[PDB]
Amino acid sequence: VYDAEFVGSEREFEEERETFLKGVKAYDGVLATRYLMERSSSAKDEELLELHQNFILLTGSYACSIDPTEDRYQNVIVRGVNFDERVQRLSTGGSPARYAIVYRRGWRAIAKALDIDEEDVPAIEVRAVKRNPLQPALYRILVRYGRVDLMPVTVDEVPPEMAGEFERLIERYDVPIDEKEERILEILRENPWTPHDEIARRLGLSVSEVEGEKDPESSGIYSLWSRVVVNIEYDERTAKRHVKRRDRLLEELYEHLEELSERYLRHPLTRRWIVEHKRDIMRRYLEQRIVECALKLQDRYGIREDVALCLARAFDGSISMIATTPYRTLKDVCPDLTLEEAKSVNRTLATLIDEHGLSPDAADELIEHF
Repeated sequence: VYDAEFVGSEREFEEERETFLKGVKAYDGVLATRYLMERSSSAKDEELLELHQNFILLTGSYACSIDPTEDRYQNVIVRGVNFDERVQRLSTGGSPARYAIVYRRGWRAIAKALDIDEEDVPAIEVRAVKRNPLQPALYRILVRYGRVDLMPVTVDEVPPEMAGEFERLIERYDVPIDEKEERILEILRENPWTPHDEIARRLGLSVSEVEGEKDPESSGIYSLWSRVVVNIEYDERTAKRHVKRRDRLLEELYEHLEELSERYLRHPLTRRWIVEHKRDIMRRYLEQRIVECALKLQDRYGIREDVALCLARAFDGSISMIATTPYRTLKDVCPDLTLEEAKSVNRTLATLIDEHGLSPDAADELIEHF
């Protein structure tokens, strides 16, 4: 289930909606730009890319403004888990709403708390990896801690130490780093935009072990960045300049899109055209996401072709969702899955059975109920 009720006031309600709607508009810009990029290699053009990344920045910016008093929502569930209690028992607390939205399809709970009915499938996602102008993990953490100040609004504003030189920021604050984090940092030094599953696979870890809790007291890359960000004192002044700047940026970015679109496709890409082909566009990305995932499962995890496509389909092309799923669920939706296959893609499963001697069932509910 996906759910959340609005407990804020009426003034706060129409602020949220207004923040959400602008975010939805920003993320549509990400979808539209990606559609263009994948229509020639000559397109995959730095102007386009930069326009794409400015959209990622604005989506991220609005996303940071959600629940600014950190008390406007309650009972926030994303795929069953209750993010309220979770966020309560974390040293640094925070907004369960913003916490949610960093998860894939987490926006649905906030979608139901407000009554977003303007365009269908009103997604806001803040999970871009390979084209994100920021160090991806940091980008997500900024959203979690609602750092409107720190989140850049244009690509040219993006400081090196928040992208390819991310380590400078970590080191510029006097933050401790455990052994597991050092190993993770070593991979991001080669390529800061390495996906987390790929980092996991290489280090012999699970995605959760790589990520850690989005709190300084945990261990992992989310944890490390949480540790950094809470020692960066807030700059209410820059938050103001950002918040006041962006609505106009957003509009020129769309105008940029229409103009620049003509260089590739004969039917110009308008704001209206994006709203009216919302479904088909995402269906397009879901297809790619499924093909890639099947390809990855077969080649990188050694999974037979039929089963790969089966899992790829059941979990809408998200390997991290496959990896963190219980064997029982995995096997229900893909009858022919073998245990070795499941262990090959679920490190937690593998670590519980192999190193700890548990049965499938016992690992399965450790996996569910952490």
